[PDB]
Parts: sequence; C-alpha cells; structure tokens
Amino acid sequence: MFENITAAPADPILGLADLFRADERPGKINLGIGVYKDETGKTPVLTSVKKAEQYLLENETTKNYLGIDGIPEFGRCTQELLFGKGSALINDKRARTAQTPGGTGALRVAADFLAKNTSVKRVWVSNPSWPNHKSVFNSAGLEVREYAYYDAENHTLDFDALINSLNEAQAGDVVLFHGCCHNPTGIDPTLEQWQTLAQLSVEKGWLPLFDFAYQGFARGLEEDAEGLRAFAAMHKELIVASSYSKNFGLYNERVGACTLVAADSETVDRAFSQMKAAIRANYSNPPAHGASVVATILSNDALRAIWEQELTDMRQRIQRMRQLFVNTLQEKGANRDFSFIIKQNGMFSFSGLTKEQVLRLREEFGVYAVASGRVNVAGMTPDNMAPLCEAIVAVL
Amino acid sequence: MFENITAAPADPILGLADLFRADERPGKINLGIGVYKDETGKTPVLTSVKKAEQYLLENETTKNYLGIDGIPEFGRCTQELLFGKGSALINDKRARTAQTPGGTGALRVAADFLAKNTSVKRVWVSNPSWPNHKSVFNSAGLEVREYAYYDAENHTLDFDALINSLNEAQAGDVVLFHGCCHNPTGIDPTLEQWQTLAQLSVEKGWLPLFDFAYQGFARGLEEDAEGLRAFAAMHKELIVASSYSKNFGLYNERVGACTLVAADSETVDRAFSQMKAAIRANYSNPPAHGASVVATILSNDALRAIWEQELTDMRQRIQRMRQLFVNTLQEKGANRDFSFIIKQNGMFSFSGLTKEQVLRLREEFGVYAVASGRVNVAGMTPDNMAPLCEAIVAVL
Ligand SMILES: Cc1ncc(COP(=O)(O)O)c(CN[C@H](CCC(=O)O)C(=O)O)c1O
Ligand SMILES: Cc1ncc(COP(=O)(O)O)c(CN[C@H](CCC(=O)O)C(=O)O)c1O
Repeated sequence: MFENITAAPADPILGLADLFRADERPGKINLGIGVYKDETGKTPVLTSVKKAEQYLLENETTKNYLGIDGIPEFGRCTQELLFGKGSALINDKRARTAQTPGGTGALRVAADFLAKNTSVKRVWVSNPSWPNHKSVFNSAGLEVREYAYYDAENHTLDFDALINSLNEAQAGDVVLFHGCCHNPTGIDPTLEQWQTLAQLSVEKGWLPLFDFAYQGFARGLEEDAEGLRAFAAMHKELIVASSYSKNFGLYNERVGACTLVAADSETVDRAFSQMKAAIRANYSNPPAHGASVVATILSNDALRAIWEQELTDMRQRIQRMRQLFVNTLQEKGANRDFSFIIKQNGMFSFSGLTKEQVLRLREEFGVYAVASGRVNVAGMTPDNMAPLCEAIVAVL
Repeated sequence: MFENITAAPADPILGLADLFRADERPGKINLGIGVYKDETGKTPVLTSVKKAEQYLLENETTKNYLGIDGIPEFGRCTQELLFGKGSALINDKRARTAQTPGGTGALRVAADFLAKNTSVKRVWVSNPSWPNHKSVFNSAGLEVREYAYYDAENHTLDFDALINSLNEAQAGDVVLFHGCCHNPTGIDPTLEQWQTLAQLSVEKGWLPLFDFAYQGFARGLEEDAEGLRAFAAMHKELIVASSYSKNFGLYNERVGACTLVAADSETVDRAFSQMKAAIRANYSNPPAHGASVVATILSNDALRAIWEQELTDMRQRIQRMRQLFVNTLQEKGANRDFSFIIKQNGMFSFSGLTKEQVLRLREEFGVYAVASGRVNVAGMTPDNMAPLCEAIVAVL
C-alpha cells in the first residue's frame, strides 16, 4: 500500500536546517529558520524561563492530565496580553482561550473547528506569507485564496492593491491577518490602515483570523497589539492564534493559544465546546511544561519584569543588526540601495534577492536563506556580518 | 457565524474529571480517568522522571525547534522497546518513528497520513474500545467499523465472534489492535491467538494499526510486545501508535510516538516524508520536555534501572488492588462473583455494572466510574477500598 505513495518535497523553511547541518564547509552562515540568536550566535533559554523551570521542578507533584483547554491561568494571561487588562471583551466574557501546541497548533484547531462547525469554505491569506499557512488550512479541507500585500517596487505596503484584491472576499469568508511583524515582508499596516481594514471587514462581513506570533518584536507588547484591538472593538466574532515560541524563546516546548471571540458569553461558551471536541480528536490535551513556564512568569511580577527586559533586549539587538546590515552592505560595495530594510519590523527582512541568487549564496558562499529571499536578521552577528555582506555583494 | 453552533456533549471520560473536581462531597472516589495512583491516592511524578528533569534543567542550553519528527534518540529508543534490540526491522532500516504529542496525537497523525496519502477508507475498531478512537478516525475523514470482541456472558474474549466479524473486512482496510491491556475490557488475546490473527491478517490483506499505551502493565516490557512482534515478523507494512503517558507517568507532557513500517528502506522513507507533511500541517513539531525525559532515562542504564523498578512496582500494586477488590466485594456482601476481575490485565476492569448503576454510584455515593462500567483499579487504595465496595454492593 505504501508503494503508491508519492514522496513529499522538503519544507521550504525547516528543510533548510537539514541542509545547513549537512554541508561541511567552514564559515557557513544560517539565515533561514526564524529563531533568535544573541551576539554569540546562540539561541539561549531566557533567564526568566530557567527561573520558572526551577520553580516547577521544586513545586510540581504530579503530571496528571490537564483539561482539554489547558491551564486556566494561561488562558487568562493570554487574553490580557491580547486585549488589555481592563478590556471589555474580558469583562463581558466574550472570549475563551484554549492552550495549544504552538502557534501552528492554534491555527490547526481553528481550521478544524471552522471546517466542521461553520459554513466557512474559504480562507484568504496574504501573498506572500508564511508558507505553512496554506498547508494548515488545506489540511482541514478549506480552500485558500491569496490577496495582494507587498509593493515590490517601493518596498512598502500596497494598500490599494490589497483593498482591490479583497473585493471578492464574501461575507462568511475568513481573512487572515498578521498581528505585527508580517512574515516575510516585515511590513505591517499603520494604525490608520488597521482602522480602515477593521471597518471594511465589518461592512463586508468577514470573519477575522489573526496570527500573532511576534507580539512585542515590533514596538512593544501593547503597541504591537493595536491593530488587533482596533478589530476587536468593532467585531462581534474573531479568532486569534497566538504563539509564545518567539517572545519567550520556547520554540520546542510548543506554547500557543487559540482565542475565540463571540458576541456574548452564552454563544462563545457553546462554540468553544465544539472547539474542545476538535482538540480531543487531535492531541487530546496540551503539553504542560512550556505553558506552565509562561503562566508562571506572567503571574509573578518579579519574573514578569525580568522577561520584559529580556524581550526588550532581543528586539533592540535585532534593530541594531538591521542598521549594521545596511551599513556594511554599503561598506562592502553594494550599489543597490537597501535602506528599506530599516523600515521593516520583526526578525525577517525581505532582501529582494532572486531564487537564483539565494541558491548561489548557499552553494557558492555557504550562506543560507529561504528561497523567497527572506533573511533572518536575528541570526546576524557582529562576527558574521562582514562575511555575509561580502557574499551578498558578490551575487548582486 | 457562531450563532447556530450546537453545543457538544461532554467527553465520556475527560468530562467526568470536571464533575469530580466540582463534586463537593469530601468522601468522593475517582475511578474514572486511566491515571495511576500510589498507596496514598496520589498520582506522583516518578523519581526517575524527577531526576531526568533535574539534569535537563542544569544542562539544557537551548529551546531551539526540535525537528518535525522530534528527538532522534527518542525514536531509536521506542523502536527497541517495540521490536527488541536485535530486530530485523531495525537492522533492515524498515521502520521510521515520529515523536508525537501523546498516544492520541500519534493516532491522529496516522489517520491524517492514511486519509491524505492512501486509498484507505475504513478503520476497524473492537467493540468495545476507547471511545475517542472513533472520534480520531472520523475526524480525519475515515469511516469507523466495529468488530465483535467481548463475551459479556463469560467475561472472556470471543475469538470466534471476533474472527467471524473481521471476515467483512475487505483488503486495504485498516484494523485497530490493542497491543496489551485492552481498554476497557482488560482481556487480551493469547500468543496463540496473536499468531492466528497475524497469519489471518496477512492473508486477508489488512493494514494492522496497533494502539500501544500500556506496555509493561500486563506482564513486562518484552512480554507485552509479543503480539505486536508476531505481527512484525509476518507483515510488510504496519503502523504502531504508542504512548508514554502511563508507563512514565507523564500524562500532561504529551509523550507518544507513531511508527511506520514498510516493505523496505526506500518505501518507508518515501512514505515517512508524507507523514512529516501531515505533522507539519498539524502542530509543526513535537514538544521537547516530555520526550527529552524519556530519552535521557532510556539512554542512561542507571536511570533505566530505576525506572523499570518503578514500573514493576506500579504493575504489582495494581495486581494487589485487583485481588483486594475481589476479596473486599465478597466481604461487603456482594450478591455475585467478581472472580473474572482477577483475569483482567492493566489498569481497568469491566465491572459489569450498568449505566443506571454507574449513575447511581456517582450521584448517591460520590463514586465516579465510566458509564460503560469501566473502573480504574489503579485508582483504588487500601483506604478507599471499603467505602468503594460498600457503594457497589448497595447498587447491586
Ligand atoms: C506567521 C507565523 N505563524 C506561525 C508560526 C508558527 O509558530 P510556532 O512555531 O509556535 O508553531 C511562525 C513561526 N515562524 C517560522 C519558524 C519555523 C517554521 O515553523 O517555519 C519562520 O517563519 O521561520 C510564524 O512566523
Ligand atoms: C487505548 C488507549 N489509547 C490511547 C490513549 C491515549 O493516551 P495519551 O494520553 O497518550 O494520548 C489511552 C489513554 N487512556 C485514557 C486516558 C484519558 C483519556 O484520554 O480518555 C483512559 O482510557 O482513561 C488509551 O487507553
């Protein structure tokens, strides 16, 4: 039976880590997967996290199953982070949050939930976008359409093309938005643009689905949440899939949340029971460790102050690297203007390189980037910056 | 869009956990969820586990993404436990193992893998079986069919009704088998019977899918895999979904594995690539903590030895309770013979109690059991034995 199975190609992002760990030429540089690295080129576990893990080691007395929707405090803390402490959505209890296995896990339960319990037939995702978005929704039988987003000429948001592109998005259709730090462009809407979209969304009757994987990597925790909060203030229903993989450096512990919002408590509770059913038929209940760490940190003011500082330091080093990247490109002889990089938010930067050039950097200079030209700025250091820029320049 | 979603019914097993936690009675007894309890009625963290966690805390340097199929050593360690160190399967590199979030997650990926890449349309599950089996398969789009298995009149396995039932299973169909400690009956086939079903399996042309969540709870690690091993020696292809929730007391860390077996190394690798695709579109990659604990214990002879001792102690305590349960029932004046209970394997026991009786135990006596009459013997202790048996006799 397994003979008739056709091999699947490598993941355009995770496949990368395999090739990288394979070639043996010295000096190779990895700018693929979206993981943070400090100035030494390592992805350390945060201090606040190590602290929380010791607390857990000392006070944990059982690994007994969590409820299908996870740790109660985890759910509460994520809603405050998303909508704000005094938020009306919370006070009126219009939101229920399920702890999931990473941001990916949250998108999948949201997809299963929609496919099996609603009349949703189509999901609109930005072009370009995180590659796995289409795979997740397709796995639930949902048709995925794309809408315009990036102005490849001006290196800005093509807002007119975006609006025009979504003209055919029907009422009942789901529209996917990146909370902040758009992957892979690094270009997010302004608050005014978010407000325009929120209004457009209600009038057309779209079901907004927010992918929030980098809260705090643009400007700050609250600031990065402005777009989402502009929608939540005007929408009856909406879904937000968030991830703690990045802002807590907990990649492999798989910590995420799928937050469901309905018109009133009675409706959200009813629909949430169906979401739990979807979870039960998938992985049953969520892994405790990562989520426990997070709930511990967000609940203790001492740890919370620590973590916030560590997050601030990560954001800052990334921005510092962005300026260093542009300066060194010039220094090494690039005639093309890369100033636009300084305007992009988050870990990534859409370089502009072509699939041909990205392939040259890899096989010829041992520099790894994703085939779409996306390069991970969080992976650049004062030590590989020069070799890196010299490679890019040689391929331009 | 969420206005007309009908509420879902509570899970027949996880739902009870909520009712129990809420129950105000101070004398309430929990025999519902399949969770182990020690002599004091607690679900402790194994000492082997606690030590492994201590190591991880002081030696883990990064939380970097853990590869789609998880920790390599983990995969290798689960293959030896399932097939034996010097297995031809392992030597001929015919097996590929993916670390998954629990046994349930392993079952879901297998289902997604089959529905998306093969011609498989129906899965055969024993009647009775774990209630969530049907839910996992229906969710992936597969239809679920039941085969006879239990002789309620003799509290024994109906080998003739079983084989007479699977006659309707066409070629290309999947048949679900419980490695050992069948849930909820506790009655497993003898090696002889395993030999038969195996040969019958290859002949009728079925794809065997084993659910292995209790390895070590029937007789021992090696002994409980006999049935599986008999199948592996004859089949070209097979799927095994295992769990470490129970034998490592790591329920909430979600530690399981999905193992694919094919005719040769070329075929399995090609097939495994699609399984990784199914995983990538579900939760992307597995949670490291739980899996890391198992890997470090199974890899360290000293820890390994401690763990096996603890597992032996859990198994024997359950057997002791099994015997005590039957002796106490008579002592309390049971109007029947529960001698068959001594012949059951694992954590459970199919009491024979009716749904009405089970409801009565909960409401009037605060004793919680599954509505199917399944009782968790591992949840019984020298302290709650008397109150418990008095409750059952009162409903008899
Ligand atoms: C927009 C976006 N959504 C969801 C996720 C999923 O997060 P989690 O790992 O919690 O499930 C990522 C991770 N960004 C990827 C990391 C590697 C990958 O999974 O491809 C990246 O853009 O490199 C992401 O950028
Ligand atoms: C046959 C069987 N398969 C799969 C599982 C899944 O285990 P994991 O938690 O690794 O995904 C269990 C757990 N036995 C259940 C535990 C509670 C539940 O999930 O219903 C039980 O029968 O009580 C099981 O008995």
